[PDB]
Amino acid sequence: MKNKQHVAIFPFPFGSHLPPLLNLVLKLAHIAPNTSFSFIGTHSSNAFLFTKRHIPNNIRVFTISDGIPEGHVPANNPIEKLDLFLSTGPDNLRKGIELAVAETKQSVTCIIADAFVTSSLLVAQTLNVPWIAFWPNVSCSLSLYFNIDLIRDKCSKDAKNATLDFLPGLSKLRVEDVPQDMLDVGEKETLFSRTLNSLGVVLPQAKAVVVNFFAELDPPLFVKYMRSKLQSLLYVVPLPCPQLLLPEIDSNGCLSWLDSKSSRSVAYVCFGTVVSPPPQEVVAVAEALEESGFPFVWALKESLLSILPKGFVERTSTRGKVVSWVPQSHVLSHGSVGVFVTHCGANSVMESVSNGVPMICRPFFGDQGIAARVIQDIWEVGVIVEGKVFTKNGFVKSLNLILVQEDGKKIRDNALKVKQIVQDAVGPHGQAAEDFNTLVEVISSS
Ligand SMILES: COc1cc(-c2[o+]c3cc(O)cc(O)c3cc2O)cc(O)c1O
Repeated sequence: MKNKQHVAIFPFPFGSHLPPLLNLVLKLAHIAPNTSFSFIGTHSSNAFLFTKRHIPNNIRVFTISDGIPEGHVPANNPIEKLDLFLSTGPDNLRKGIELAVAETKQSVTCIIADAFVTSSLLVAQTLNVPWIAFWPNVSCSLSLYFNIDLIRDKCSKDAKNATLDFLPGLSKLRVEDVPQDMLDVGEKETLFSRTLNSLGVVLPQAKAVVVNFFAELDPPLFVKYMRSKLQSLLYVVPLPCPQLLLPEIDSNGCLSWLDSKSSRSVAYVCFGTVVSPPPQEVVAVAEALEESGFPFVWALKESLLSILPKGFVERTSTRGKVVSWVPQSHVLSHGSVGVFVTHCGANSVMESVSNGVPMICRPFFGDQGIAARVIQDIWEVGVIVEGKVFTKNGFVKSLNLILVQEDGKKIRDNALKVKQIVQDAVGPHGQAAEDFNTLVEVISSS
């Protein structure tokens, strides 16, 4: 009997949502080299992943519309392009299915999609095939989508520091930690935010939900709570497959520089690539790094070099690196790095906690505030920067706290404890090992 298994993959075709899903498909394609995997992206998303890379032959790439008609120029906000792609609907997706079916001569037996591509659930129901949701976001934020009415009711009536005790295992979460887009109603409501607010209804219809995180790092009551809301909640280790990482050159010379510093002494700063912070904070971050005296690697926009204080990069050159790019995963896995100043992106948090590096947190939007709260009040592996925004005096006090002071010994100790938990979790007898195989069997019997 010939193998007729054919998995259709629908990523959220944007930046940070692309590597973690290809990473999962790579592992799946390796353990099941007889099963066909059809990765369906846009021209820009496919150019992003598959340009340099070489992939196993049972993975095939197909192209659909980005939702941006030719001639049109999207505005400089990170939401429009997401909206335009989401507006393509299930018909654009089914076009990707057509390309897959025509190439493999196999009908689709299973679909794996990023949870945001909620239209792929519609496709899965039409084909009568199981729908598997991939969650590359902050894991703890899954619970929010099943209590939107309560969250909205509390965020309006109650104080901003009021706790969300109705969230099992996440009582530490506050009103001010809630993503703004699930509070926005009316004109400020986007197709992207309408999609995200549909998750509490969309997610339970999934055969399985695959969380790109370590099951042992989430509050047990949260995990249990989500298992009550979903048909299946699976965790698969977010650490890269050997096929994922691309051999890249240390052009800036970050690593060799880090070897010249002593253990846990360097501050690594990178506040995202999606949202640019207000120039006054950029000035404040620069001012704080200089006043502090600590060695630092600052991954900064090339376009933000002009708003930096005059002479800053030059006066700090003998103890600091201001660069356009860093091999972040390698930088965070270096012993010299003592603190990670982050916007709290799901991937950045993953990379920091798995390397025992404590974090100074300044969340900008989305689930980054959920991440920040967990880092500070739950895992206790870092702090939100004083005042929730970057200031010269506040950020220096955060740097001092984590890097050198005895008051931050608990946090540095917890950073090491969590790393050990991750190292054990990615082990052969961790949860994900059992869960990864559950996923393979779902695909096998699809
Ligand atoms: C990488 O592409 C983007 C992702 C996101 C994004 O927004 C979220 C918002 C939330 O409220 C909650 C989330 O979990 C998000 C995750 C994202 O990746 C937002 C953008 O403006 C983007 O451009």
